Amino acid sequence: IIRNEKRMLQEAVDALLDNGRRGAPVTNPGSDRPLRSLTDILSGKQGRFRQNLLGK
Amino acid sequence: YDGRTGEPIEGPIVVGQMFIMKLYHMVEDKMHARSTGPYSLITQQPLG
DNA sequence: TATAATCGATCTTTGCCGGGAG
DNA sequence: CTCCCGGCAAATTGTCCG
Repeated sequence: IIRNEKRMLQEAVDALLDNGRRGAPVTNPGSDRPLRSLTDILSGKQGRFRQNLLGK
Repeated sequence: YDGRTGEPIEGPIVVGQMFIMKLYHMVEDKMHARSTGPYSLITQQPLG
């Protein structure tokens, strides 16, 4: 039991920082939409850099 | 005949009846301007 | 807080860089 | 050494989105 809890804890940290990077993307219930993690916020066309930083 | 001068156009011009439609893109809808206004929650940049 | 109950359930583009196997 | 194979990262802009 403690082992299961520990591995679930890692996965919870992983989704928080970069969701979808490793394993199934964490989703809100009854939606297929992956939750938007910190990595998703920073990066991409929609990310912090190319959206609010290099242009406004 | 040019209505400004009264003089003819120096050449014969094609004239006739054409069917022309007014499309859904009208200035009244698209003209927009902003000095200052609403800002976004996280970014504090103007809304779109 | 008391019959007993003991292993889950969906699936269909191109370019680059690192790795294991032959 | 030399080479596929898989895993990961990319894929135009304003408007709009009723």
